Amino acid sequence: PYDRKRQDKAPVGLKNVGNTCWFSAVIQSLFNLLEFRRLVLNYKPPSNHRNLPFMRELRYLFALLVGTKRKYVDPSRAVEILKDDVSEFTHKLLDWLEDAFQMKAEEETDKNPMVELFYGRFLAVGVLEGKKFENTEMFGQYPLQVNGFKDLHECLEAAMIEGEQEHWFTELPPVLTFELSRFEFNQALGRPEKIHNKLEFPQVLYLDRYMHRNREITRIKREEIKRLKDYLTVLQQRLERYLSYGSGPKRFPLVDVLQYALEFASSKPVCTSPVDDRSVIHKPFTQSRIPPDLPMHPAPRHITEEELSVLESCLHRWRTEIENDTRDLQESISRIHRTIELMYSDKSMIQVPYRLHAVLVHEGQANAGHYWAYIFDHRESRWMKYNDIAVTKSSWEELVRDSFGGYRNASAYCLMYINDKAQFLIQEEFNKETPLVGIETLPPDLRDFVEEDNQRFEKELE
Amino acid sequence: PYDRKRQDKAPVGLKNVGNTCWFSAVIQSLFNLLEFRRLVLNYKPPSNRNLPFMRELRYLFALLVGTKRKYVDPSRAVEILKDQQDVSEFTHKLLDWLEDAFQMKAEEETDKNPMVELFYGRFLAVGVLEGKKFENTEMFGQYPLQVNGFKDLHECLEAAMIEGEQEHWFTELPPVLTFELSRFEFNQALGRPEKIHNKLEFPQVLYLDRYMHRNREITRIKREEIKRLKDYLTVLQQRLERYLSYGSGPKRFPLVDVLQYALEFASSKPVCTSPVDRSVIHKPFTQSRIPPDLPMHPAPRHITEEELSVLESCLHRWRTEIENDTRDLQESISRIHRTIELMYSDKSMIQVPYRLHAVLVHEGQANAGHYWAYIFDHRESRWMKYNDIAVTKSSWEELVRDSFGGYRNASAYCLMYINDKAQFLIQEEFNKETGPLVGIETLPPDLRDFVEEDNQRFEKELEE
Amino acid sequence: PYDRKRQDKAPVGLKNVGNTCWFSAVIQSLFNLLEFRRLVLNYKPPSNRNLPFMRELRYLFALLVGTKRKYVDPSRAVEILKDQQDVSEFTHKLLDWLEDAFQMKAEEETDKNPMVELFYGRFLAVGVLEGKKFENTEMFGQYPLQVNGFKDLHECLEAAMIEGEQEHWFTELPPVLTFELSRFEFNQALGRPEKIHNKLEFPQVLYLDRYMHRNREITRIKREEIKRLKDYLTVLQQRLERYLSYGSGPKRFPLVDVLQYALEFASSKPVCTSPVDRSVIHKPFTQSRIPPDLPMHPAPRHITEEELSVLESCLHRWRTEIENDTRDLQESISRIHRTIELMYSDKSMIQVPYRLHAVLVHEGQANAGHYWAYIFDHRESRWMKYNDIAVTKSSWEELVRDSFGGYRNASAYCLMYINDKAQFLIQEEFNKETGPLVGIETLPPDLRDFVEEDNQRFEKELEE
Amino acid sequence: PYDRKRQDKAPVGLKNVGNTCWFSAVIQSLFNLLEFRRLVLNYKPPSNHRNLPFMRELRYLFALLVGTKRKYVDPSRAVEILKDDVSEFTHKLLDWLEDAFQMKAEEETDKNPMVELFYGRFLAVGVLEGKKFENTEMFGQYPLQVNGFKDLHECLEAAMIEGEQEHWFTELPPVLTFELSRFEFNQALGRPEKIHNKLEFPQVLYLDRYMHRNREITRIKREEIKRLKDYLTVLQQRLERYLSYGSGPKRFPLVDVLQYALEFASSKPVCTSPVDDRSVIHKPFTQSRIPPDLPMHPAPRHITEEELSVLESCLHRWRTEIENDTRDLQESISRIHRTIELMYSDKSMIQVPYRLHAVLVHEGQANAGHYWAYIFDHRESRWMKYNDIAVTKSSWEELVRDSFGGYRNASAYCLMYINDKAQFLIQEEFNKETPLVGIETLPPDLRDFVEEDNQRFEKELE
Repeated sequence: PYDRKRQDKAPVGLKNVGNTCWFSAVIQSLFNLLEFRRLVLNYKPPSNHRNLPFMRELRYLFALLVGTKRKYVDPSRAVEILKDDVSEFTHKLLDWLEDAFQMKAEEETDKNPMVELFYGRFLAVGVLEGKKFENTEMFGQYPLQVNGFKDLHECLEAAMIEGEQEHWFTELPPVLTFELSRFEFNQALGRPEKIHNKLEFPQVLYLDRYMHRNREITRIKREEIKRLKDYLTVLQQRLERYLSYGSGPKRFPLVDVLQYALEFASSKPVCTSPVDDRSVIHKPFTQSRIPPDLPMHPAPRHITEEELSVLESCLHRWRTEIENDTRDLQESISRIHRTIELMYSDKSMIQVPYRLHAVLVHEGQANAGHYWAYIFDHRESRWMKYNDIAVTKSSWEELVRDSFGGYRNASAYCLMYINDKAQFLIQEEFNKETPLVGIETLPPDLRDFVEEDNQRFEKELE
Repeated sequence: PYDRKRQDKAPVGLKNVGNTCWFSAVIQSLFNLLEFRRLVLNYKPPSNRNLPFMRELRYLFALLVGTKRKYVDPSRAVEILKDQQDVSEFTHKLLDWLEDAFQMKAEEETDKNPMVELFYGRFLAVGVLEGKKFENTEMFGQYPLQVNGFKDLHECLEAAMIEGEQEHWFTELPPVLTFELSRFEFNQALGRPEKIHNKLEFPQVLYLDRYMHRNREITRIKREEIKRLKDYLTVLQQRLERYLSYGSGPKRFPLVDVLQYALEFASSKPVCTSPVDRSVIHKPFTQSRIPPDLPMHPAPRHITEEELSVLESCLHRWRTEIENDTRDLQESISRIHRTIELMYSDKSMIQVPYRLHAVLVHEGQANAGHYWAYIFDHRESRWMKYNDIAVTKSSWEELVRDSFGGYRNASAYCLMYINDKAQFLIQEEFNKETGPLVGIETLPPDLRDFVEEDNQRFEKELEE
Repeated sequence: PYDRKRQDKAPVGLKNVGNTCWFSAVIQSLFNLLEFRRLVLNYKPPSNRNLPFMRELRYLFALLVGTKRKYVDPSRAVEILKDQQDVSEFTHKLLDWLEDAFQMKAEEETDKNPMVELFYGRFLAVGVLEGKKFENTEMFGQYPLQVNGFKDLHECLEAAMIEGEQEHWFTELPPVLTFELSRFEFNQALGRPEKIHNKLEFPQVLYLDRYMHRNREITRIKREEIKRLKDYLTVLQQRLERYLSYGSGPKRFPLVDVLQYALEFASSKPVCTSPVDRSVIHKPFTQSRIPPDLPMHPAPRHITEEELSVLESCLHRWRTEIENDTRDLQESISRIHRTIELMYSDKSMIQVPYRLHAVLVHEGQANAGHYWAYIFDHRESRWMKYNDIAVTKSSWEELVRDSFGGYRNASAYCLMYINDKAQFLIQEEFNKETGPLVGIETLPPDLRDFVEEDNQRFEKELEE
Repeated sequence: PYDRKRQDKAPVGLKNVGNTCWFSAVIQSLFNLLEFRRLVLNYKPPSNHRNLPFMRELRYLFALLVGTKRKYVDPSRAVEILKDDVSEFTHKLLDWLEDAFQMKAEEETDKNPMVELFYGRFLAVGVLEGKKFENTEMFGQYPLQVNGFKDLHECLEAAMIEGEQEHWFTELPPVLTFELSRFEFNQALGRPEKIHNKLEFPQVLYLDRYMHRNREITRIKREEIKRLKDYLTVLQQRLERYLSYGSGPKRFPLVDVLQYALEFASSKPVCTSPVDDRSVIHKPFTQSRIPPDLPMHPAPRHITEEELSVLESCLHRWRTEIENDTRDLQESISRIHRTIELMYSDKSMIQVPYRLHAVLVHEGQANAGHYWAYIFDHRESRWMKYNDIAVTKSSWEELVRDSFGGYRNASAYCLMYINDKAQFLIQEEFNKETPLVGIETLPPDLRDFVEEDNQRFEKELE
């Protein structure tokens, strides 16, 4: 009808019903992985228990979003089916999908596609009882705590050390889902609050450092940064001694105090006590309106001339010494920061790259708040903001604004990377008359469904 | 009837109906003036729009004087004033009706409304606009004032009467003096007229001896003085700032601090190489746990021991001089402030006191906001917050918390002072049998019967 | 001789020689204790390093008692203490010499130095380290204290005596009680031990009834209480902060403010199109110069009049509820604070007063800084700042300005209290002819002749 | 001797004697213009009065700086000669040079090179007496006041309007010297102080807008920005109404107050009165450690259910409306700023470009402070910091740090641009055996001087 149409070659919106905004985010992100909807659109329950109605509804939904000419579709049928908190709410959906696909596998020798896609394996090391510890687990979504961390690697390197037992990556799923937990108990409020420390994550993540293959050097490098950090702090402490220099409560840069004392000393002395009161052509390097150097009250009274040379010598040589000291300390600090940055930049460490595919963001109170998600359109190679009906050509800058941290009252609660060395997640199969060719990516039952809905919409337009 | 009765010997509240919060403030403030209530209750129109409103108002007054219910309703009377509706005009119409009605009560000689005597007076002018002299007297009911950039009410009044270098002068002042305080000033950063929230101090008792023509010469002799004094004072302030914010560059520091810091930097032990690197009973005056004297890193590399004495001498004597200069300038500035405060403190200038009777306060946007009032209970000698139903034994501290501004969203938009040299405004006259007001006995018999009928109906309403 | 004489009946200053600013503070503070001066001036070594220093010290005392010069020089005596030099030890050595010398004045029975009685006492312990009990008594001259994160001196003493969940208890206390206040704490941001500049309040009079073993049961019963009380109080504070800093996001605002602002936003008139675009005598209660009611731009586009009453009702009742909640919680918190203050206020706990006699204060780096002292003149009942030559009638306000900290670079490093239940520390004994100390007549004849010779020499020095 | 040698192909330092730092700055900048030292090194006083000794000393100095193997030379002989405040001190030097070259011209028909290089002509318009005003002047160094100005063009456009008479450029010297005056009377101090507002200037300056040729449109454009500015402010005022919205003294963003009120309303109601008190596998999109939604004290007590839908509808629709309003206002403001930026970007306005050659900077008190200067080495195309002896390979970033404004207690007091369409200022003449070839750029007397000094230095090295 009026502005309800879907623009050509544009993403389909999801209707929000009863605060279902979280469902739209997770569903639009999972649909966007091409491999996943090729995996679920080609799904018929084997004839050979509540997973099947929801699953069929989800499949019908996927076809509608994929093929409809409507700006947005309604997930209400599928949303109502998931009946049995938002965490466990998503958990039930995922559980249903993994077990429903579990049923589909037949014959062979007793793996499900989804556990391939979202799960892997990781190691362990001895606990503090004097006994070595070795174990492996599925670790589907890796949780992370954003307590005083600046980037994602600080977060991971802390979430994997867990006391001086360290985990290590053995098997990596093609899609890697990180959780970012902003909830920390606030004493000043006496309630668990979402901390608003900004956390940086990159568009592409090199996971080579956290896998066991290179383990030998990573700690052999980790230790080093520790040493380096135990060095770096020293400099900082020394440098602050130059920037915040003072006996008492108020501290000023030492160069400033030296310069100001020298200016006071060289100021014209005032023996008198306080509280006793056409166009001119210009030379190229002359200073106009230079104020007359009459005495002002702050200058010293006695001013021995012999001493003045002492004061100038002492203070200027010391000020130059201090300037060079500070510049050397800052150069050293900067180069240490540089080495720490790029010590993982060697070619052996850049072998495994995971590209960011989705970020799910949440605003408001913990129990109830708005949810939306940024995803990557690979064809146009553009970021897209999905928020219920609205799907917009967002940019990585609006992405960083909403998702990163203490910007504009928002936070990213989940990151979804995909491996770049395995492109089958985005690949589309040959149509054989030219690939995915849109609507013709679905089996005939969905085809007739979407065509009937589109003809109904054409009648509705009048 | 449950928790709706009036506690014994307590003021009564006014029901808030259709945003009557402003009307409750104005009415409670005017009623608590005892002379006014006595003027209103003793009022009969000569049988031979104001008359309906006025009878409803006198009935309201009798009710609120003698009721047993915790709050009465002005709905009947408030409905009578019919013409984001403007409240200033609405407030004006009640006044206008009242003193026109009291004006209608004239007999004998043509001249003498009681009201105009109570709330208006007259004041002088002068003329310098065309070099032509100007002398005029006007009526100045409720003198307006602007609070922009003013600390106390005296500053505000001086500015409100100078009005360009034509000065006004007080000649006749009513016993009830009403000052308007207008904070509405156009904010450029918003393109809208905002209520500026500068704190404005007013006293519990105001002496206007400076402002009447009787002492006009002296105030003019004295005002000029403070100007000179002020023009002098700023000089000191300027120089004092030089000591407190001393620096060539963008960051400025107290000069004594820079001297002490530099000196103790020179005193520190030179450090080379830059960046590269039971219970012990205590003596009565011993420092405990002092840090060692290891040469820290920020210190001069080479110090001539002979030149260090030069440095100590000069910096110590300079720091002492600066300390003495700053303390002298501060004593001088404090002295000037004290003289400016006490300038009008002499006996000749302390003879017309005006006690603060009420203040009317506002909270919110100009067009639509909340209103309440603070009124002095003279018998118990306590401030009382009148806000709709709620009548409370407030304190002058909560007064300044709401009235002054800069505190929450509260502002004081009107100040009603009463003169102290005539207490007939608060006199309750005398009843011979009691050996004074004796509360409810003041009202006439018609109001008396009314209040008793309401009281008996409330009795019936209580039982259940 | 020009402006170097002592004004009549005035204290004398001490010359600063080779950084003796600390020595002047300690010496003026100890001398002004009258009992101490009387003990020192009446001292003869038994003829039958401390003896030279001590005679020089008694000569210094006599000079400064009876001189006519504005300041005497401790250079002779200060030179005697020979061993960025440490001052804590330097201060210790003088004490040590003094009470060893006074210890040498024993006759008859083996036991009883006057000094140790004056500056030391004894205190209990308890033991929980190994589950094994511990009871011990030590001598605790000049009890040390740490000022880290403490508001008053009672907090400081409680912390300095709990020392882990082993608590100390006072059994014998000297009439002169010296507390050390150590601000030296390692600053991580600088890698250096810095003097933390938290303000620390101390009173002019200290009641230690809580700290002696006599009332140990009750303080233990009461301390636990405040803990509970404190543990309760924080709860309220937590909840109160929720009202004052209410927000899901990074920016938090008072909840009453958000409610009022949102309500008055809904009240505003809807504005469409977004971005695209004589003297008038005043009535007594009229708003003047109110801004017009033009619909400004930030306002809801479409408002259902029926739903606006819902909105007004809910937001007004919620704002009133929040106001009452906040005022109730604030009254409760204030109540708890008052009870914690008055907990020790009962008569049983107010019986051992200690008047603040002196405070020794420091300014600058730990190793090298400036020292001066504040000492009470009991006769004139006024605080007096003793700083080298300069002796001034300071006030307790300048005291708190220098001693408390957080003010300039000043810190208070030692507190010397004296007991009030025995005034023999300030008694001047009696002279029969005068019908008391009568100033200089206290000193013995040798010191007397000395002071008179100096005075006559000063007479000769004056003439010119 | 020890570290006094000059590195090969490196700039020569100037010795500081008696606070001559300003002299080093001005002299090193004037020497750097190639044309100028080709103009003064080829100078002999005509045999045919104090200008000549100083001039010869300056010429000998130039040869020494140009040819010496010493790290730095002493200008003391030349500095002492200028005897007769720093403004007038520079004025005397310039005056001496202009008149000394004035003498050199012979025959012809009664122009001096220096007045060509540093001076030009500008126009005027009627004063406020009802009478038209037309005039022209030499205007050597154009003064400028940096009172509340962000860039150099705001400064120039204000210094040329001078009341609603406007100046206009008729003749432009190849080198253009601007003065930046930071001195303004400070009432809080009662003394003239150097204001520390940062002022931006560009590496290249298009002067096409301030010349008379295009005058007709420049005002025709100036007026427009005025209109645009008189429009732009409106939006800003409107936008602040959204960002700082409040009755009283404390004002918060309106979106924040709406969101917070909605959260409070939807919070669980508390009828009770205040102050009355292995590793688990993770679902990919589940939120771990979500805090339990137990009541907290701030929630409302009565909560009519019917009204709650009212509150949600009202507040969320209003919050979305406000968000869209603010985004539209910000888009409009940004595009207006863009048009104002690039309205002078048309090709007709980019015809005249002046490249920055030097900036002279000063720190400290007005009467006496340190002076140094940044210049452009065109051969290496690198910025260089000249500060007495030290000549260093500075960068435009250290340039912006010291020179621009309220960074690190420094200010630029003079700008020296050179025209780019006239490169003869940097061109060097053909040596004819290969151009300037360094030392061989000077006449033989200077040649023998520098060679003798270099041999003396070689003897001195031992």
